[PDB]
Amino acid sequence: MFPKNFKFGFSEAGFQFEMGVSDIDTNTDWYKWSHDSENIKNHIVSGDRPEEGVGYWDLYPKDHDLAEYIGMNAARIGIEWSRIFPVSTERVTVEVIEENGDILEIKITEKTIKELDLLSDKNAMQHYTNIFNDIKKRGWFLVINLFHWSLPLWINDPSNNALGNCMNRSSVIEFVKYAAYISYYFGSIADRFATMNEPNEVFKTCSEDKRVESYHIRMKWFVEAHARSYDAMKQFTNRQIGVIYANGDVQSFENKDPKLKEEVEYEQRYSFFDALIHGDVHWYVGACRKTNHVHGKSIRPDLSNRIDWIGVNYYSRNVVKRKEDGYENVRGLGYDTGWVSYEKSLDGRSVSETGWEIYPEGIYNIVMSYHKRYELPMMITENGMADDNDRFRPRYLVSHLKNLERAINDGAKVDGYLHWALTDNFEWGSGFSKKFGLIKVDYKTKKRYLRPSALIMKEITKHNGIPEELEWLGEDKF
Repeated sequence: MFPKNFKFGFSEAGFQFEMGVSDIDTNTDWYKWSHDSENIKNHIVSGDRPEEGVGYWDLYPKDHDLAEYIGMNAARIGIEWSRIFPVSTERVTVEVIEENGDILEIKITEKTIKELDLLSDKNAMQHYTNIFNDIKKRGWFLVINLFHWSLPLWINDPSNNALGNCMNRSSVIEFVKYAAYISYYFGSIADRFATMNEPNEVFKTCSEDKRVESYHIRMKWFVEAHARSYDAMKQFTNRQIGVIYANGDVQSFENKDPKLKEEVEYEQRYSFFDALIHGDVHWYVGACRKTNHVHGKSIRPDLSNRIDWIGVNYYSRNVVKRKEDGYENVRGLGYDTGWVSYEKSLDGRSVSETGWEIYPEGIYNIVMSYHKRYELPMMITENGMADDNDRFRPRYLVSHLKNLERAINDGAKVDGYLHWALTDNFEWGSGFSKKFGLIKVDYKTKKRYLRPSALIMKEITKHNGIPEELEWLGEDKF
C-alpha cells in the first residue's frame, strides 16, 4: 500500500482549463498564437479556440465533486499571470542588484506589494481565492503554479518566428513582482508553491535557435526567474517552493551509449537543478564563451538551495542516439513513437493517441534518477495519456502507479501523485483532439462523463494502493 495520507489528485493549467463558459482572457501570447491564421494553415496550431474549452473557471465546484467522488485529495492549480496583472507592472520599480549579467538580487518589499495592489485585478484574485477555498475546504492538498507557458501580452507579443515566450532580464523582474504578489495573498493557503511548469519545454521551443549554447542561456534566464522569485516568495510564505519539470526516461539506443544518456540528462535537466540547488552554472559559463556573451560567477549562492521540492512529470521514455557532436530522439519509441506507427512502438508496446509509447517502468526510472541525485521531497505532478475511448488508460494508470509504488519503497520521498488530468483539456498546438482526462468533456454541451479509468482511481484511492484484484491491469508491457 501507499504511505499514509498519500496525495492522489489532478493537475490543471489555466490556459488549458479555465475558458469555455465566461470571462474570456485574450491577454496571453498563447491565445494569439492559437488564433493566428498563418499558424493554423501551416499546422503550428490546430485552430481550435481555447475560449470554447472546459469552462473550469466557472464549473470548478462540479469538477471538484467528481474528483471527490473518485477519492482524490489533491490538486495542482495554475494561476494565470494575464488575469492577475492584465496591465504592465514596469512602472513599479524595484531594487535590482546585478553583476556580469547575472541578476543576483531583486528586493521585493511591502511597499512594492501595495504598489502592485493598485494594478492587480482584485476580481481575478477573488475568483482564484474561491477556487483555492473550494479545494482546501474539502481538506485537500493545494499546489499553486505561477507560470504555465501562457504569458501576458505586455510581457511577450507574438505579433510585432517562434512563440517567443522565453525569459529575458525584463521578464524576470516583472515575474518576481507577480511571484511575490501571489505568495503575499496565498502564502497561508497554498500547501506548496511551484514557480513554473515545465520550463525546459519553454526555452526549448520558444525560439528558433535550437543550438545547445543558446538553449542554456535561455535556461539561465529561467534559472534566475525561480531563484529571485523564491527569495521574494519566502518573504511571505513558509511553504515548500519548487519547480514542476518536464521529464522523460532518457535511454540510449539499446543502452549502448550510457554516457550520451547522462549527457542528455545534464543538458536538459540536471544543469537546471544543479544551479538552483547548488549553484553549478559551469554549463552557462561554458556556453557563454563560444557566444562572446558576458558571464559571471561559476558558483552563485544567489541561485543555490532554491528548491524545496521537485514536481516530476512523466508520460513516456526518451530514447536518444548520438549523431554528429549531437543527439537525436529515436523516432518510433518514446515521445517520438508516432512517426513509424500509431499503434505499436519498435519495442512492440502500445502508443498513446498523441504518439507517446506506454512505458510504465520509466516512472520508476525517472523518480529514481531524481532521488539518487538530490534526495528531496518530490511529487508526480503530471502522469497520464491521450485516450478518448479509455482503451489503455485503465492499464496505464495501474501499471504506472505500481512502478511508482516500487519507487516509494526504494526510498523516494514522493508524497503525491497528480494525474494529468481530471478532465480533458486544450492540448496547446494540438487542440482538444488529445483527451487526457479521467473524465471526458463534451465541448459542445460542457457535460462531464466519467471514464472507466476514473473508477479505477476511485478503487485505488479507497484502498490507498492497488488491491490484488487490480494487479492484472498493472502489467508493465501491453
